[PDB]
Amino acid sequence: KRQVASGRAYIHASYNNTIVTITDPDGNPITWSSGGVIGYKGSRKGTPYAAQLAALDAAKKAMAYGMQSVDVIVRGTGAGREQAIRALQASGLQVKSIVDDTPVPHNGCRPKKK
Amino acid sequence: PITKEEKQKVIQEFARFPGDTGSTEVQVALLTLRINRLSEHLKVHKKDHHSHRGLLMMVGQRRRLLRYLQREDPERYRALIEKLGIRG
Amino acid sequence: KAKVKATLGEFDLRDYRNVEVLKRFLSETGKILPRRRTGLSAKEQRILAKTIKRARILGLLPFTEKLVRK
Amino acid sequence: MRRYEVNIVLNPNLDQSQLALEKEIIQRALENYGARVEKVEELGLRRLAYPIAKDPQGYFLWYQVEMPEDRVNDLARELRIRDNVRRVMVVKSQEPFLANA
Amino acid sequence: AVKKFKPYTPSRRFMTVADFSEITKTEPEKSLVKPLKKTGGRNNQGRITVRFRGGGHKRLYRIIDFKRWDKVGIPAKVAAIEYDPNRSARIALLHYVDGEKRYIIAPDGLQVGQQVVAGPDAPIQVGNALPLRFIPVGTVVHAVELEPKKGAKLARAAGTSAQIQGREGDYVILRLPSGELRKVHGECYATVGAVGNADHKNIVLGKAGRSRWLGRRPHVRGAAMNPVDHPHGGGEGRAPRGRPPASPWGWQTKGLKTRKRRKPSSRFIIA
RNA sequence: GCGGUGAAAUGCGCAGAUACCGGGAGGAACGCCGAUGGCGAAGGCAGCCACCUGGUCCACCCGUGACGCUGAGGCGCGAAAGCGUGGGGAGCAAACCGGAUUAGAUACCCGGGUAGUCCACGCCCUAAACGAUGCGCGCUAGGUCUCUGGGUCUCCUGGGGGCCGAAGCUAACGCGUUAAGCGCGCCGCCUGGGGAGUACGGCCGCAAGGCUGAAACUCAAAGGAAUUGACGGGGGCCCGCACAAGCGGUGG
RNA sequence: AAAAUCUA
Ligand SMILES: [Mg+2]
Ligand SMILES: [Mg+2]
Ligand SMILES: [Mg+2]
Ligand SMILES: [Mg+2]
Ligand SMILES: [Mg+2]
Ligand SMILES: [Mg+2]
Ligand SMILES: [Mg+2]
Ligand SMILES: [Mg+2]
Ligand SMILES: [Mg+2]
Ligand SMILES: [Mg+2]
Ligand SMILES: [Mg+2]
Ligand SMILES: [Mg+2]
Ligand SMILES: [Mg+2]
Ligand SMILES: [Mg+2]
Ligand SMILES: [Mg+2]
Ligand SMILES: [Mg+2]
Ligand SMILES: [Mg+2]
Ligand SMILES: [Mg+2]
Ligand SMILES: [Mg+2]
Ligand SMILES: [Mg+2]
Ligand SMILES: [Mg+2]
Ligand SMILES: [Mg+2]
Ligand SMILES: [Mg+2]
Ligand SMILES: [Mg+2]
Ligand SMILES: [Mg+2]
Ligand SMILES: [Mg+2]
Ligand SMILES: [Mg+2]
Ligand SMILES: [Mg+2]
Ligand SMILES: [Mg+2]
Ligand SMILES: [Mg+2]
Ligand SMILES: [Mg+2]
Ligand SMILES: [Mg+2]
Ligand SMILES: [Mg+2]
Ligand SMILES: [Mg+2]
Ligand SMILES: [Mg+2]
Ligand SMILES: [Mg+2]
Ligand SMILES: [Mg+2]
Ligand SMILES: [Mg+2]
Ligand SMILES: [Mg+2]
Ligand SMILES: [Mg+2]
Ligand SMILES: [Mg+2]
Ligand SMILES: [Mg+2]
Ligand SMILES: [Mg+2]
Ligand SMILES: [Mg+2]
Ligand SMILES: [Mg+2]
Ligand SMILES: [Mg+2]
Ligand SMILES: [Mg+2]
Ligand SMILES: [Mg+2]
Ligand SMILES: [Mg+2]
Ligand SMILES: [Mg+2]
Ligand SMILES: [Mg+2]
Ligand SMILES: [Mg+2]
Ligand SMILES: [Mg+2]
Ligand SMILES: [Mg+2]
Ligand SMILES: [Mg+2]
Ligand SMILES: [Mg+2]
Ligand SMILES: [Mg+2]
Ligand SMILES: [Mg+2]
Ligand SMILES: [Mg+2]
Ligand SMILES: [Mg+2]
Ligand SMILES: [Mg+2]
Ligand SMILES: [Mg+2]
Ligand SMILES: [Mg+2]
Ligand SMILES: [Mg+2]
Ligand SMILES: [Mg+2]
Ligand SMILES: [Mg+2]
Ligand SMILES: [Mg+2]
Ligand SMILES: [Mg+2]
Ligand SMILES: [Mg+2]
Ligand SMILES: [Mg+2]
Ligand SMILES: [Mg+2]
Ligand SMILES: [Mg+2]
Ligand SMILES: [Mg+2]
Ligand SMILES: [Mg+2]
Ligand SMILES: [Mg+2]
Ligand SMILES: [Mg+2]
Ligand SMILES: [Mg+2]
Ligand SMILES: [Mg+2]
Ligand SMILES: [Mg+2]
Ligand SMILES: [Mg+2]
Ligand SMILES: [Mg+2]
Ligand SMILES: [Mg+2]
Repeated sequence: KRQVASGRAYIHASYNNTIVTITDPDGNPITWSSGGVIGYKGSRKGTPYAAQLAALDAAKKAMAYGMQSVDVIVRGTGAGREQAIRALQASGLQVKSIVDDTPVPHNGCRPKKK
Repeated sequence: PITKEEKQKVIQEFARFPGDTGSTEVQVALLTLRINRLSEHLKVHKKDHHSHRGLLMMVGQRRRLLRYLQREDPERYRALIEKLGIRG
Repeated sequence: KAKVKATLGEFDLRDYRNVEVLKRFLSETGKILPRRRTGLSAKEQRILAKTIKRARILGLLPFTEKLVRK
Repeated sequence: MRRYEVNIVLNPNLDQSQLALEKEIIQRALENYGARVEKVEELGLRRLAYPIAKDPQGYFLWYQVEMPEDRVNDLARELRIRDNVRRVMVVKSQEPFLANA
Repeated sequence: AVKKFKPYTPSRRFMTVADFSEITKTEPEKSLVKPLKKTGGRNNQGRITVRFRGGGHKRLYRIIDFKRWDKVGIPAKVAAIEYDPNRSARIALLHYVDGEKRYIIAPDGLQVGQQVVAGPDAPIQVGNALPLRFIPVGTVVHAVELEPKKGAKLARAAGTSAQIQGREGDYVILRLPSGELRKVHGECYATVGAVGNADHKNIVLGKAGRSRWLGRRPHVRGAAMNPVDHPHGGGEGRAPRGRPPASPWGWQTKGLKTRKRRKPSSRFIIA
């Protein structure tokens, strides 16, 4: 909500789209971004370049709140998984640390058609 | 399972002489105990069926033993069936 | 790289509380490491993992820990 | 009669009085269902891996009794009744197998 | 389960009746201070207020201890399991060692000659009874109170039960037989377990008269009547509804919440 | 804005969705170990704990003394789907509705979604119920991998799981101490294709439907493995003004 | 996502 130096950054990277969001050290988001906030539509939203622009825009929004350092956390295996990180490198924000945390079942929920 | 002591209490009773751990009647009674216990086991585990197969095979084995015993000598058979209370 | 068995001497693999021995088997993910990396026998590996799950239930061992930087 | 190891985790954040209080109840149930105790050991407080009852810590006990094989189920159930009692796990004891001889 | 009948007559090939195996042998009810007279077919003004009640068969009302807490700590022996023509559930004669005999709604799986008690000290185990704030969360329960010290009124029918979902302040949460979740005061007593005669539902009345024996009178369709006597009273050649289906007095039957809105007790319910 | 796809649309979201955190409800299923792995007569069987229980194998060289094998009918088991009575219901998902694709699309793809999938008891009893190989015993080269048991253990000796292969067999393919080899015992079953697992009778079942089970008739073939070639919106290497890059043309 | 057919 308010203004903080340290914080976190989540990456929801699906196949049809990759979106990201910055948050306070607690868990409550400050601002966010996606392929859609870049104006792209369709498979253009899942594009790695779009993930780059989305992460850069998200960083640009985070810097407005005075964010400087951020612990990053990733999820999913979308075609923009690494580009979030890559954009967050020279984003102007301290990368501090990177963590994978892709949710995965121990076989329980039956999958869709595929 | 069954106790070793409980096993000996039977073996000693059915033996024709001490150390007869394998005689016909010995095996018949010995199997009959397991037939009874397993039968009672099925009386609460109706779902269980493999155990029930084992029961069928045990009963069959016992019946073969009774075949040979009855064929060899009907008198010792006459005593054994009476002491184990079968056929009816 | 390194076989896990050579790290420690003789020990109880059935013991489900010697966490300092059992921890060296799950890597930075909590994954029950494959037999080809721990270098154990079948009989050994099986009851090892079986006691491992027990240790997981007690809150001693972790089910799945988040991987670090990648 | 069968050799059994019993593991019981309890609330890490409570006074020693409540600790001994619950321990007493454990003793009670044990004697009540014919659990003749042996080498008992109090492992004390330890840091857990995953948070149990939204708590990263946990107190530990470790009995080792012998009793008729049946009620060892029901006994466990008795241990379940008390709210403060977190984990319960009875395990049939076995010979400590040897690794890396 | 249920007893059946060979079709040596129609209206009997379907008629089933519960096996009274759980009853301990007793035709005479505890003729002490438990039986009592009973009557009524319509309100105090001779008018009818409930349609289709009457006929029936004579019944001595068994007086039940629904407020079982006045004897705290005092144990009792499950003397008997009796029939009761006034409830779906079976009943249970318990002999308090105090000397006083009384009745309780018979819970499921209740052995005759069982130990049973009522108090906050009680062992959490079938038959016993105690305040809700003492029963471990996530337990079956029946014959629950509502407001404290006002007698049990929740779950008293055969097979019925409620589960405790959690605690909150001086209140506790129950999942009613209607599936409804609700706050009920912690001080309210309740008996642990579930109500017996679970096999009640499977009965088939079989024929007409069987209804009459229960007192249920013949029920005439609204659409069979005349426009004066009933809304649906079109009657002209098995005519369809005159739109839309509604009671003899006017209110629409299918889908119409009748629960008063600003009822205070609404502040304690959930779904 | 999300979601979704080959690209989209239907859908959801300023009535504040997506993404993130905390609190809680409920159901189904068991990640890593995990495997060419183990168990069972078959179907099948996977989190961990305890109780109950079957079958199975090693050692000792202890006991019984041919007590064995097969087994028509009978009897019990028998995936999934489906049926009954009463529960349960998160995910999935026939049917159905919508979107797209298309000449059409009652489909493949997408958004919704009910029986069902789950437990209790009871019925149904079919399958590519597959090793397409009935059971039991015995004789007939070795090499290697693996599960397990015993013994002072780079070896020796039992019991299972895979590959290569002596002889030999086979129509070829391929089998081959886990026979399709050489023998015996016994049960089941086949006699061209279609008609047809249909019809009638009988038995069973709540129904669906299952077990037995033909003929008239028609065809001069049906079928098995292998060879050769063409062929594929099969694969790999490779080529040509074939595409590409580029210059002018016709079609007007 | 596209390539439906080919009288004896
Ligand atoms: Mg997309
Ligand atoms: Mg895409
Ligand atoms: Mg993409
Ligand atoms: Mg998420
Ligand atoms: Mg998700
Ligand atoms: Mg999906
Ligand atoms: Mg014979
Ligand atoms: Mg008779
Ligand atoms: Mg031992
Ligand atoms: Mg009087
Ligand atoms: Mg009187
Ligand atoms: Mg009056
Ligand atoms: Mg009056
Ligand atoms: Mg009057
Ligand atoms: Mg009357
Ligand atoms: Mg008495
Ligand atoms: Mg519970
Ligand atoms: Mg009435
Ligand atoms: Mg009525
Ligand atoms: Mg009137
Ligand atoms: Mg009138
Ligand atoms: Mg009308
Ligand atoms: Mg009329
Ligand atoms: Mg009107
Ligand atoms: Mg309503
Ligand atoms: Mg009204
Ligand atoms: Mg009103
Ligand atoms: Mg529309
Ligand atoms: Mg939101
Ligand atoms: Mg949450
Ligand atoms: Mg936290
Ligand atoms: Mg549950
Ligand atoms: Mg077989
Ligand atoms: Mg066999
Ligand atoms: Mg066994
Ligand atoms: Mg046979
Ligand atoms: Mg089914
Ligand atoms: Mg149907
Ligand atoms: Mg459609
Ligand atoms: Mg077309
Ligand atoms: Mg169309
Ligand atoms: Mg057109
Ligand atoms: Mg059309
Ligand atoms: Mg239609
Ligand atoms: Mg059959
Ligand atoms: Mg066949
Ligand atoms: Mg064939
Ligand atoms: Mg060899
Ligand atoms: Mg060895
Ligand atoms: Mg030896
Ligand atoms: Mg050898
Ligand atoms: Mg030898
Ligand atoms: Mg030897
Ligand atoms: Mg060996
Ligand atoms: Mg082979
Ligand atoms: Mg082969
Ligand atoms: Mg071969
Ligand atoms: Mg040769
Ligand atoms: Mg030859
Ligand atoms: Mg070989
Ligand atoms: Mg023919
Ligand atoms: Mg034809
Ligand atoms: Mg034919
Ligand atoms: Mg048929
Ligand atoms: Mg027919
Ligand atoms: Mg005829
Ligand atoms: Mg006949
Ligand atoms: Mg059909
Ligand atoms: Mg059919
Ligand atoms: Mg014929
Ligand atoms: Mg004929
Ligand atoms: Mg061919
Ligand atoms: Mg060109
Ligand atoms: Mg030019
Ligand atoms: Mg020119
Ligand atoms: Mg031109
Ligand atoms: Mg020209
Ligand atoms: Mg021209
Ligand atoms: Mg055509
Ligand atoms: Mg044609
Ligand atoms: Mg042609
Ligand atoms: Mg034509």
